[PDB]
Amino acid sequence: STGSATTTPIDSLDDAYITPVQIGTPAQTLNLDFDTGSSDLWVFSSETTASEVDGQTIYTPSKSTTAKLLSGATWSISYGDGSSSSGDVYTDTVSVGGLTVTGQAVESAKKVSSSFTEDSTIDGLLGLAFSTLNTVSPTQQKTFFDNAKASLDSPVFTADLGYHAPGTYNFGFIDTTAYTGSITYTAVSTKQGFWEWTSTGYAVGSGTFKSTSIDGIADTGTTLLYLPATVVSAYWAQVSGAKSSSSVGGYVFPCSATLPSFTFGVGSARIVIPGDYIDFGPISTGSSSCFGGIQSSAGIGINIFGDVALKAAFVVFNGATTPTLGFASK
Repeated sequence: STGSATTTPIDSLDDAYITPVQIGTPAQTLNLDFDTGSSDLWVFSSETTASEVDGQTIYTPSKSTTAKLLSGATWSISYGDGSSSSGDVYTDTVSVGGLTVTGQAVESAKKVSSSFTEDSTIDGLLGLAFSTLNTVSPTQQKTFFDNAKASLDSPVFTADLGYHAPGTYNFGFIDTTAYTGSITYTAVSTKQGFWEWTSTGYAVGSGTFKSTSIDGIADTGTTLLYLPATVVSAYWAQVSGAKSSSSVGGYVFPCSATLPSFTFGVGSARIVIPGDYIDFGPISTGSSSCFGGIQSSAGIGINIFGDVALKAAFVVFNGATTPTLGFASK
C-alpha cells in the first residue's frame, strides 16, 4: 500500500504545516501537524476542556462506530517550545492520503496549553519519530508509520515541504519526479528516539564550505533551524545590523536586508537554503526588525534541522531495519 497527502502552511510565514487526516467511521477529518520529532498522535476532541478550544475541529469518538476506549491508558507530553497536552486514549481507524491503519492509538486531549488553544488551524499532532518516545501509559503505543510499515510497498515516508506553498507527505514510495539529481543517504541514530543524523558541514552565502560534524535531528514539527552558536554567529555576521536580542529571544535583523543563503552538508552532497527562507518577518506588526530563521541551539541540548532546512530538500525517512535519512535537492 501507499499514501499521499498534501501538507499546507498554516500562515504566510510557514510557522507550521497541516495535513488532513481521516479518523473514525464515518470519517472525521482533522488537520494535524505531522511531527518527525515526536511520537504521539493526539487530537482536540469532545473531551477537551471547553475553554481551551478556540476554533479547532474536534474528534468525537462517540460518533465513530470503530472507536474503542483504550481502558486505563493516559498520555501527557511537553514540547520544545514549552507547550503541552494530555488526556486519554482511543483506538480507531486512521487514514492519511488513502493509506489506512486500523487500531491506531488516537490520543484524545482533555487539556491543552495556551499556545495550542491559540493555534486555531492545528487540530492536533501526528508523530513520526520512533515509537520509543510515545507517551501512552501504562502500555506504550505505536506511531501511525510504525503500524503501517509492514503493509507499505517500501518501509519509508517522505517529506516535501513547500516554501510559502503546499507540499506533500508520501508513505510507502519515493516519487522520483519530486526531486532533482540523486538522493544522498546518511546514517541515523535512534538512541534518543529521533531521526538523528550528522551533517558534514556548512557554508554561508557564497563562502567556502566548512567541514565539521553537526549532529542533529530532522524535525518537521519545529519551524526554524537551530544550530551551534558558532555556526549561527558566522551566519548572522554576514547580515548588516543583525544581532542577538535577549528581549526578543534570538537573532533579529533589519527588515531591509537581503539575507544570504545557508548551505548544509549531507555526506558529500549539499543542500542550499535560499536567504528568503530565513526571513520570519517583523517581530511585531509594523516593526522594521525582523526575526531570523536560523537560531542558536545552545541551551536546547540538541541541534534541530527544522522546517527552514527541510523545506529546501526532498527528505526520505527510511524506516528499514537499519533506518537512514535521504536528502535531495528539488
